[PDB]
Amino acid sequence: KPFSLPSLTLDELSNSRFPAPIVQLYTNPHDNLVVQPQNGRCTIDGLLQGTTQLVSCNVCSFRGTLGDGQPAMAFNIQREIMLENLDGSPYDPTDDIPAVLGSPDFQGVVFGILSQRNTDGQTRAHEAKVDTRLARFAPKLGFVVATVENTDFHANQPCRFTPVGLGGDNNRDFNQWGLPAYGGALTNNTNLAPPVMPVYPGEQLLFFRSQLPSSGGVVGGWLDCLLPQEWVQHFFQESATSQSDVALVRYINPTTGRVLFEAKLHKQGFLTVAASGSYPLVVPADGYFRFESWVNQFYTLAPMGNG
Amino acid sequence: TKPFSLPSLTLDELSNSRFPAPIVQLYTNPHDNLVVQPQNGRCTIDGLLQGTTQLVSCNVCSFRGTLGDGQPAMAFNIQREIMLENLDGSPYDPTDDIPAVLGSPDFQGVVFGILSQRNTDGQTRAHEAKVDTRLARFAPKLGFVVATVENTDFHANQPCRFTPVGLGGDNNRDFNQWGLPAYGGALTNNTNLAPPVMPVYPGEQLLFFRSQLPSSGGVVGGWLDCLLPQEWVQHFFQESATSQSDVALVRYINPTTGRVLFEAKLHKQGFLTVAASGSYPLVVPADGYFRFESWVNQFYTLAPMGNG
Repeated sequence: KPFSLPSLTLDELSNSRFPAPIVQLYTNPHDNLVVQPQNGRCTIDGLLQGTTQLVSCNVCSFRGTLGDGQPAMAFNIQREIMLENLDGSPYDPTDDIPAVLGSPDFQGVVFGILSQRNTDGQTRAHEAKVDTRLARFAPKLGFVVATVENTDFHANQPCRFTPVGLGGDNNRDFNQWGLPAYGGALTNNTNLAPPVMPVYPGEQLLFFRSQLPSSGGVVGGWLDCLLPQEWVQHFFQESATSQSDVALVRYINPTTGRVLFEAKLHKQGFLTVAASGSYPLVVPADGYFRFESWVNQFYTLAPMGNG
Repeated sequence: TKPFSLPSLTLDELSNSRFPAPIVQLYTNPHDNLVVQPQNGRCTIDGLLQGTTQLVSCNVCSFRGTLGDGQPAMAFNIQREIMLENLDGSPYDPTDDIPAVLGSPDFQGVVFGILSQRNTDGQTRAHEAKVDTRLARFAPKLGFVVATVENTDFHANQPCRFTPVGLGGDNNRDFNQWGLPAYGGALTNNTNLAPPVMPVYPGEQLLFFRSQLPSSGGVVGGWLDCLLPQEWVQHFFQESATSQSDVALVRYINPTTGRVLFEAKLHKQGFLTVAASGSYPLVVPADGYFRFESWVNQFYTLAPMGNG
């Protein structure tokens, strides 16, 4: 019940908003952004929020029953997935969540594989895209549309969508901080984990950053999470009582043992730093965060610099 | 000096250490005529990784490197070599004390997935691909594997990443989960292997954390057993707790009643055994969980498992 962090190094962690390794720490100003992801939301005393669930390989997956194909770009056949929960139990659209757990929490096209294993055991699997911006992207209601090129799919049989990366044509097709309309076009999102922002003037959010694969275009594919998936799992299991609203943490150089920078880990489940501008930190990827002490919101962090 | 513990994640909160897939069952079978020697998901309960085991869940069975030119040889009928890097993009050292590049598949089969690229100029593409671990040129110890593709839209001498999704064979005989690939290529001897595992108490059987993989063709079961889930591997690595004996007694608990459903031994080498006979999935709640009970010795007699 004393608070703790996992000791996994930066390059041992994975993203909580997509199954991808963490490759960088990244900071930027929060001006004209609402930062309100729904995956990778866990308070540091262990309360999961939004669409956050614990299975790393399930983030941005879908599972359910595949419907008939209809027309309408090689990916020009649309098939609906009537969703289940990721464990195969019936999805309850009335649960106090924004959408089926694991649903993507960004506007974009997820590229991956749609696989099937029929009731008789016959299997198939092919490329597929799930466009989270579509009017019929409605995982709160329990329906999404998959777009495919291949005609070899069976209606009224189980399916699983395994995400691999992005499937748009350019950077404008991917808006990582824009939430989808989970209930479909022209509906209001519900049960959202709240937005996050620095409270101390001059501070910026610090993200754990991945770079996703992409099926087309000159696409950066950068995806920021508030906490890596292992920190989410750790806080959930530990459920340590938060002695204040701010845990001071320090990032350590593994060679020297020297502190490289300080950050605040806020109780709501995100980091801030004393930095200005938009950049990836220059720090050893085999460094790691160490919990130091409980402080208050007036604590002044040492300037981060480049890291 | 450092007390032992298990993660408190339930069965349906865990993932496989030999492939990125959820754990769906606990499974037991006799070890007769099997050498059980997986190389992923190998961690001693005091935190020593072995074989090709690494800590990133989404990297298990992935490959990374530079894609080569296409050659012929039936939809997946173009072959392209991947010259491998480590999964973090650092240069792969074929002389490290490991069986193959960390994360390499540890079974004979065809891995179906996506081969993606981001060129030096930023242009991207990604398409279906298969990696057949039985091929003569499957040689991740040397640092080369062959990807088979249908799509002609790939660029040679540009970076690539293979993300595994499931199996890509045509039938159950194309997948042999306990058969190791020849990591150095055809007609070469494997090195630096995590050792085989087996029950020592007569009559006991291994207990596995089991997943079911997707498949691109055939009536394929896709069942994959690991010795420890990926989260236990991460936990033991971080904790590196003192093993007071070679055998930790653990019990699987019903979350509704709090009742013990069955007992198992968690051996220091990093695997479970049970007092059971035959080949079957346990009938237990998927939201149950293991609880560490005490340190015992190899003579401890487990209560019969039954169905679970």
